[PDB]
Amino acid sequence: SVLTKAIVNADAEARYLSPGELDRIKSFVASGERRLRIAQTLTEARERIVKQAGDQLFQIRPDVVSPGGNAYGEKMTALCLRDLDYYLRLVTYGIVAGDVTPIEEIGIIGVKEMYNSLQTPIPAVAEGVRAMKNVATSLLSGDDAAEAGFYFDYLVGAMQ
Amino acid sequence: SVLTKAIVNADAEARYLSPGELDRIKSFVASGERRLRIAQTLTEARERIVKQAGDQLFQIRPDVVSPGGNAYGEKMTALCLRDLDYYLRLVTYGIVAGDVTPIEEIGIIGVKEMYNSLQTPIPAVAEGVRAMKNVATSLLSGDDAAEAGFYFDYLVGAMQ
Amino acid sequence: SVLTKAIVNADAEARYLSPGELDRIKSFVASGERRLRIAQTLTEARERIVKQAGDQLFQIRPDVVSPGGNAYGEKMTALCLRDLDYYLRLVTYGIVAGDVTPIEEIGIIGVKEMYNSLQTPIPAVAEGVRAMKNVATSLLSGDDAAEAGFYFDYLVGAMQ
Amino acid sequence: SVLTKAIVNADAEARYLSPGELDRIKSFVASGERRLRIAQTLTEARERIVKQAGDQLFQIRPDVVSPGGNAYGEKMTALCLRDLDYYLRLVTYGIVAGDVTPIEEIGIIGVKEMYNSLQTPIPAVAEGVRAMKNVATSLLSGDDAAEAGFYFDYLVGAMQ
Amino acid sequence: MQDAITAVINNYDVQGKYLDGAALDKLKAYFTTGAVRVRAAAVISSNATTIIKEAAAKALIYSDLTRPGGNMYTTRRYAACIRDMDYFLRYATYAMLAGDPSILDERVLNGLKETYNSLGVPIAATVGGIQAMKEVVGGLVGPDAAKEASIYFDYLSSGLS
Amino acid sequence: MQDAITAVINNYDVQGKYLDGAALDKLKAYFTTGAVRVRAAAVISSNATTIIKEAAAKALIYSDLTRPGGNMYTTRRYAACIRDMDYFLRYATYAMLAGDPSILDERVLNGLKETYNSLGVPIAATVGGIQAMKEVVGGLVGPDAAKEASIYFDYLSSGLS
Amino acid sequence: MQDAITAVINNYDVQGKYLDGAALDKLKAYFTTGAVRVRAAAVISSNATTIIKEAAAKALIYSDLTRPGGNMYTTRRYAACIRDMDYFLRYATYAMLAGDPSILDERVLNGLKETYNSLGVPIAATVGGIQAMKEVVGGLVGPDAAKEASIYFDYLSSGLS
Amino acid sequence: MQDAITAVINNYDVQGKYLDGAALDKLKAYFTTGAVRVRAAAVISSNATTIIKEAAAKALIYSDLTRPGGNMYTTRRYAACIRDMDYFLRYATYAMLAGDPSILDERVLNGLKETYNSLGVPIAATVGGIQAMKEVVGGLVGPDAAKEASIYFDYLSSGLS
Amino acid sequence: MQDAITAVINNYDVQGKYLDGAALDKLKAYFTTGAVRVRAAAVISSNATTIIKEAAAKALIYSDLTRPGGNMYTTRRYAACIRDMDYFLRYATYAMLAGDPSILDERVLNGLKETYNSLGVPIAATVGGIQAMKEVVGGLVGPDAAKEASIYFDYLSSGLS
Amino acid sequence: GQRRIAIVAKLTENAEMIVSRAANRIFVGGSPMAYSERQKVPPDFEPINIARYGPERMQKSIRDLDWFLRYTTYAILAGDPSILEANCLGLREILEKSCSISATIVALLEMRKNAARLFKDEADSKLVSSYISVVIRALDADRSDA
Amino acid sequence: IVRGQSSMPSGGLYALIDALIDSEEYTSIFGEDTVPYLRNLGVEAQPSW
Ligand SMILES: CCC1=C(C)/C(=C/C2=NC(=C\c3[nH]c(/C=C4\NC(=O)[C@H](C)[C@H]4CC)c(C)c3CCC(=O)O)/C(CCC(=O)O)=C2C)NC1=O
Ligand SMILES: CCC1=C(C)/C(=C/C2=NC(=C\c3[nH]c(/C=C4\NC(=O)[C@H](C)[C@H]4CC)c(C)c3CCC(=O)O)/C(CCC(=O)O)=C2C)NC1=O
Ligand SMILES: CCC1=C(C)/C(=C/C2=NC(=C\c3[nH]c(/C=C4\NC(=O)[C@H](C)[C@H]4CC)c(C)c3CCC(=O)O)/C(CCC(=O)O)=C2C)NC1=O
Ligand SMILES: CCC1=C(C)/C(=C/C2=NC(=C\c3[nH]c(/C=C4\NC(=O)[C@H](C)[C@H]4CC)c(C)c3CCC(=O)O)/C(CCC(=O)O)=C2C)NC1=O
Ligand SMILES: CCC1=C(C)/C(=C/C2=NC(=C\c3[nH]c(/C=C4\NC(=O)[C@H](C)[C@H]4CC)c(C)c3CCC(=O)O)/C(CCC(=O)O)=C2C)NC1=O
Ligand SMILES: CCC1=C(C)/C(=C/C2=NC(=C\c3[nH]c(/C=C4\NC(=O)[C@H](C)[C@H]4CC)c(C)c3CCC(=O)O)/C(CCC(=O)O)=C2C)NC1=O
Ligand SMILES: CCC1=C(C)/C(=C/C2=NC(=C\c3[nH]c(/C=C4\NC(=O)[C@H](C)[C@H]4CC)c(C)c3CCC(=O)O)/C(CCC(=O)O)=C2C)NC1=O
Ligand SMILES: CCC1=C(C)/C(=C/C2=NC(=C\c3[nH]c(/C=C4\NC(=O)[C@H](C)[C@H]4CC)c(C)c3CCC(=O)O)/C(CCC(=O)O)=C2C)NC1=O
Repeated sequence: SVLTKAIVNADAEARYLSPGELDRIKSFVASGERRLRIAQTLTEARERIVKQAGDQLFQIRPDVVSPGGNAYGEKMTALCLRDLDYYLRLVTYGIVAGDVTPIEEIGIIGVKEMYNSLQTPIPAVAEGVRAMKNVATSLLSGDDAAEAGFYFDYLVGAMQ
Repeated sequence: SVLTKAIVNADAEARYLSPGELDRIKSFVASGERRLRIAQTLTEARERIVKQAGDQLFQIRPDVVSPGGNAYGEKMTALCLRDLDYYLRLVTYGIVAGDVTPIEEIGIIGVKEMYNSLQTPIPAVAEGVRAMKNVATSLLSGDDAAEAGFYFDYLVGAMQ
Repeated sequence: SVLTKAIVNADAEARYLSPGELDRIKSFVASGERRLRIAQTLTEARERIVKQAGDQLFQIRPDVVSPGGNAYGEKMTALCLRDLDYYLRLVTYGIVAGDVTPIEEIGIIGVKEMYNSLQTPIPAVAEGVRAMKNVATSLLSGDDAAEAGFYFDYLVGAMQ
Repeated sequence: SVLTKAIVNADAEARYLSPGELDRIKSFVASGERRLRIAQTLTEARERIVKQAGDQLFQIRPDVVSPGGNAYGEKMTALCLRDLDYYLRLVTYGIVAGDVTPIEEIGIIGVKEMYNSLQTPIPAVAEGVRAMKNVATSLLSGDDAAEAGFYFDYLVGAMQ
Repeated sequence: MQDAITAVINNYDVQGKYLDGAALDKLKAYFTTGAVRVRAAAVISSNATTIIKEAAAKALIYSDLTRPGGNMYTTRRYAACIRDMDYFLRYATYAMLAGDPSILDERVLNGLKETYNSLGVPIAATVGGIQAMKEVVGGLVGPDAAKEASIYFDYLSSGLS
Repeated sequence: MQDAITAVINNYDVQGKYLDGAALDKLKAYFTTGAVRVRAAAVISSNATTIIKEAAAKALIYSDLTRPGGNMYTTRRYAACIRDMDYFLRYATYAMLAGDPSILDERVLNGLKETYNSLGVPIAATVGGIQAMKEVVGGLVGPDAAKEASIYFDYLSSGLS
Repeated sequence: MQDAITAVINNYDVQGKYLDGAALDKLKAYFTTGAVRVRAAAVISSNATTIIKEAAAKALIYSDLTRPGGNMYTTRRYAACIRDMDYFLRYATYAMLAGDPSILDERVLNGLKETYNSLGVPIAATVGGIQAMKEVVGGLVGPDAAKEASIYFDYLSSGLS
Repeated sequence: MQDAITAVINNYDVQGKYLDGAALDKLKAYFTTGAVRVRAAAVISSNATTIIKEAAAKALIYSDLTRPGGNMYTTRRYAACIRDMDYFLRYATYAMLAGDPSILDERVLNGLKETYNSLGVPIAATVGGIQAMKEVVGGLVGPDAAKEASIYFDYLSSGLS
Repeated sequence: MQDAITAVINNYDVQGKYLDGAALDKLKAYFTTGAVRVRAAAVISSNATTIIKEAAAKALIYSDLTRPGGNMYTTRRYAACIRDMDYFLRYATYAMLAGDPSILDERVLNGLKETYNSLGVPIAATVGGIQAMKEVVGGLVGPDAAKEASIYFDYLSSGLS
Repeated sequence: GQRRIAIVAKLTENAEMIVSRAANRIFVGGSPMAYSERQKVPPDFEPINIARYGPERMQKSIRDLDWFLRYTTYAILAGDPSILEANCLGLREILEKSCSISATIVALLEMRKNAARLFKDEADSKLVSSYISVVIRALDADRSDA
Repeated sequence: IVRGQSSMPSGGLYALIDALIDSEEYTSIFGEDTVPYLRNLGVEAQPSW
């Protein structure tokens, strides 16, 4: 979280938290209810978000869903949307934690090696995530949509 | 299994296995191929055995699916057949091993206390098992039907 | 020793030594120089005692140095007399300690199990041990020969 | 000691004691008899040294025995002289060994942290030690008084 | 380590569940006490040294422990002991901020009981040193924070006994 | 403990799965070797004492181990050592019958490494005593059973080292 | 570690024997299969990644193992598992080149059973991952080398069970 | 346990050495002091109760130890403490007769430091109780035996600290 | 480590006692033998190599130990063994100078028994190598120093057995 | 592979001859070869079989020759000389108080030549001289060693 | 310690790492250019304590 990150840096330098570290915990916790609302809205529309990302993806890359494509077929496509459902879930976790610790251990560290084995094209997974940003972001107020957007762009960043 | 039972008695005495208990194992090995086959046959018709067991049960004991009955209602009935599916599974395990062993640990030791808490009438669970014997036994040759029948009557016995 | 055996009784009852216990330590220690002389004489003739014990033994029971005998051959014999050398040594220890504690932990507790495994014939061994008494005793004054003899007869006793 | 600071040093290079290194192991031995004698002399007058040190201290620094002083009161003063008794003892140890060694482990390493916690003014403890030098030194011949004085000035040095 | 919030995230992650109402209620129960945790940490940190000194004075020194034969005899060992005390205070402050004791297990308790048995460090005496610092802390931090600070000192002390 | 067959049953039970084709193939692979396991056990049991005697003779005695200062010096300790040897032989015979090493962990290896460190019992020397009994066993039981007996002796010996 | 050429030397050295006819026959039995071992290693090395991919596909993924609650759930653990797989493949290739399993004991099996028990890593599932890589390997390397590669995969898998 | 006569035998047995000149000299050094050890034990035993009484009076009672809050407060604990004192005296008398401290380790010191830490028993105060009994003992037993009795009291007291 | 003198200082420090008459008598008993210890060390050091060679010749070589199958077979192991011998000689010379065996425990005996069990190093044979060097040393150093040098060789050898 | 085993056969088969040629060549005043328990430079200033050596000094000196030969066969099977340089690296000092170091080299010189008569020098006659060269090379200098 | 530059000074973890790395022993055996390696049994004289 913001808490975990602050503390780990504190303990590693053998010290109490800084004024800065204390301030960010305070600003973070003040945004608690708002962050929880952002996760709720997105949890509430998860099935819709996954499908609209999936349409946006297959237009932009009809090949992935083509003879020599990693997601070619009905059940190679079913698993692909399931992976898109996984990442949206992790994005809701990140938003309520206020950093990526959880998102990272669960779904980016090791992701290159996993997908290389499965021979999944990584950069088109990054596209599927942009597609989810676009849908999710259209169900949130301007301010909340930006706050959510940072976590989408992080995942897009880590698959790189 | 037959193996586990023989060995545990051997080790308790701290002496290598005898003749008379190094035989039963030989019988079991020959029996096991037949035993494995019976379990597979039972597994194939599981949905039919459970469902027809469930009809046979509710005719013989309509009180459990009545106002003040433990299995009254559509779910309370759904969970009841699921428990019947559990016990058929354990019966296939018992047959294959050649010794009841694992089934006891999985579904009779503690079963009185579990069902007393849930207020489930134990003797009508024993009836559900007799009902499964009747169905399962009609899908097996005379010789295999008897061999299976011992394990059904055991469960019926343990709920007592 | 007498000390080890006795102090143990003191400590176990949480107390200082009794007048009795003190008296026996005094009488015991007065009998020291003599016991040391008995051990010296026997240490000084060890090779003779063993060898002549070994002849006396094989007359009284030769079969052990024959085709199907445990001690058949030059190096199967080099071990039987070596065991006789071991026990004479332990007998000198016992005489200077005034009891068997040391003799017992080193060479009787476990001796049945050891020799049963080796299928050395143990009961022949007792006779072999007895022969050493006869030789050793012929190199000691009447009084010292008796005092030594008790420890030989103990080993003979423990074996069996 | 001089020895410790020495056999351990010619063992960090895996060798035997150097012919020059067994000469520091010679001056100290001659010195030790004199050194042992000085410590005994210091030990004889300990109560007088401490008490007169304590008067010399409170004149020079009356603030420690005043309202907001660490040693204010009868039993805050009693513990203060007891600490002065501790350090005189360690000074006798240092003199006898010929090397300061043990005194360091016993009463300077950690002393800043101890006294900071208790809020004891360290530099006035250093004064109490100078005061003891003055008294102790007046009970020793010129040559022995200097030899003693080095160890007093060390403690004064370490509390710094 | 984990805090209140990551405790919940990892409990749901292993089930692959999006956060539901029960989860969201737990996280609220943490956020709603958050500002008070921060204020309490600032009091403890800034009174650190005084808390140790008052805790030692009530529960350790003026005793056989500080006398020859005692484990906190010698400036070396006295220093090691109040060094330890500072660890406890500091980590309990972390646990209380995190609203989770997991850090007290990972970085403080693991192996410590046996470490103390191996050196001869008196366990019962160390617990009293912990429960004396708690007593002082509970005065300084006030009604708002007293119960919440207290529990992680109690976590520490039943971790040794 | 578990054997081949209960290893499979418990692996499926935790998934609540009826036994499928892959499971049934594994169980067959056990049953089809079963008669041979029994014959091998009857050879080991009935030659137990001779196997220990020949294994000790090749790997333990006529050495510093049996001399003063050695761990199998004294009739007491010599007896304890060949007592141990009998355990190993007997349990390896159980593991091989069961077609599962789990009993060697539950009732033989657990804590044994440290038990031997605490008494001073020489580990490397004990492994040689295990691998010598294996050598003898593999001759006595024949082509049919040699590889299958052997593995549980090898399980025992890499469990100590 | 030891290899067939080296093992023959150390097995004779402890007896202080010149290499004699029996020894020389053993070494020939190794040298005469040597060229085939090399070719097989070059196939395995150059198909390493595909062997793991096909072995995981037949024996690990599309399952509860990769789902929440499963041990190869999370990219972290999926990565650790196929990392392990690469170790096994790579070391088995060493054992087969050396014509001796001793390296599989020294650098792979020692403590691994308990390491997996301590982390919760499913042993039976890991064995299937080993025996699936063997299946793939035996196709790729051909008649010449199939039996020889296979045994060190079988050594690995009875080392865990 | 071991005593001077026994220790010489076991110290040589592990080297498989006959008793030689150096050994025989050690044993003489024990026998030659033996009569004096016996007389000293008879003084201690017959003055046991008075030694404890005078040792407690100089080093334990008339103090905070016997007052509420003190570890030898309550007739229960006062009884336990002087019970302990009797153990020490009695065993030190055994050690001195045997001319070997090994019994003080085997039956008195092993685990005692931690036992006292666990109950809260003050270690430094117990040492003073030991060194006060030594003081009394050294008067009662006289020039002959004073140094020899004294060492096993000193063994006891550096065993706790 | 500690020597005669620091043994006394630390024994009194834990009681916080200034050195008294009994202490001062002990230290005198050391100082009064000091010059003789130095002369003895200079003899041992300057004859180091000859002592090892005569000790090996009487107690190690011309034997099965140096033959194939023996632990000091190979130039490697022969070198390691006489290397060890030099350690023993050198440290015993330290212990005798210090008039305290504590260094032999801290830097030589700790773990050595099990180290030798783990490598297969024959303990009884090593003790004879120690007691042969003692024999040579006692001739070279003369009446003055013979008994004092001897004891630390005897300390070493009962430390292994 | 196959060569080396054949090459090593030959050395093993008539091992004694190679040893007897050396044993005879430095020990004058009797039959050195009777002693060997199988049968059960300057360079020489010939030791005598009973006068300067004795029986026990002689047996050590004879075993080494046989033992020296044995190591090369082990050495030959492995890739290198590692089992020969390592055990001979400081051999000079252990031996010199009672063995003439330079006398011993001549038996080694002789053996290398006498070992070669067996080979037809295809490559394997070169080898035996190559391994035995190590014993000599690495032995002398006596400053470089140890 | 404290924080000196960008920071992470005498740390807890940070201090420990400099202390190791700047030790005499470290820059002797592996000084400067070599990556550290296990000095276990074959390599150096191993302590037995
Ligand atoms: C100090 C306590 C102690 C004793 C006594 C002892 C005895 C002992 N006797 C042995 C063998 C033996 N002992 C004997 C003795 C005899 N054969 C006979 O028929 C006679 C009855 C008897 C001679 C009187 C024989 C023949 C063997 C060889 C057995 C074999 O190798 O199978 C062995 C195995 C060989 C070895 O490794 O040393 C031990 C350990 N070990 C000990 O630690
Ligand atoms: C042998 C190594 C060693 C030393 C030196 C030592 C000192 C020591 N000094 C103490 C207290 C004290 N020490 C002093 C000393 C002084 N007050 C002043 O202002 C002066 C500067 C100074 C006298 C010269 C005072 C006043 C206290 C009481 C402080 C308190 O109770 O808060 C205490 C706590 C009380 C106790 O439990 O004994 C210790 C342990 N402990 C050790 O193990
Ligand atoms: C059922 C499973 C099981 C096993 C395997 C087991 C082993 C075991 N071996 C023991 C001792 C021992 N084990 C040995 C073994 C050996 N000595 C040697 O030198 C050889 C290297 C080796 C024989 C090959 C010896 C000598 C002792 C006695 C140690 C002592 O004197 O205390 C002890 C201590 C208690 C006792 O002495 O009986 C246990 C529990 N206990 C068990 O419950
Ligand atoms: C929460 C962390 C986490 C993730 C993300 C994860 C992904 C994951 N994706 C998989 C397959 C897959 N994933 C995809 C995904 C795609 N195909 C495409 O071309 C697109 C680029 C992309 C969709 C956007 C496909 C097509 C497969 C099937 C590949 C196969 O079966 O060979 C599998 C193997 C099937 C299984 O056993 O579940 C895993 C484990 N596992 C995890 O533990
Ligand atoms: C060089 C020889 C060598 C081996 C073989 C080795 C194995 C090994 N596997 C580990 C963990 C692991 N191993 C696996 C393996 C699997 N997960 C599954 O579900 C499957 C059944 C299986 C793959 C087929 C997993 C998932 C972990 C991570 C456990 C954790 O989260 O801590 C770890 C713990 C440290 C780490 O996480 O890297 C080690 C040391 N280490 C070594 O040094
Ligand atoms: C609450 C449980 C409890 C009790 C009761 C207790 C009693 C107790 N009584 C004591 C002495 C004493 N008690 C007495 C009592 C008596 N003399 C007589 O003749 C009468 C029979 C009797 C009065 C009715 C006397 C005379 C002493 C002094 C004995 C001495 O100093 O030798 C002492 C030693 C002095 C001290 O250090 O306090 C204790 C501890 N301690 C406890 O913890
Ligand atoms: C395989 C590599 C290797 C070698 C060769 C080796 C030799 C070796 N030679 C030895 C002694 C000896 N070696 C010799 C003699 C000789 N040695 C020669 O190579 C000459 C042929 C001859 C002199 C002309 C003698 C006389 C001794 C007795 C030691 C002494 O001088 O007291 C010893 C001491 C133990 C013993 O008495 O056997 C070793 C370990 N060790 C090794 O690991
Ligand atoms: C500073 C204190 C200290 C000591 C004493 C010490 C002993 C010691 N001896 C060792 C090995 C050894 N020690 C010996 C000793 C002997 N071989 C025999 O046959 C004789 C009975 C005996 C000589 C009298 C041998 C042959 C080895 C080599 C074992 C191997 O090949 O691995 C080793 C293993 C590492 C190495 O090989 O160097 C250590 C650490 N190490 C230390 O740090």
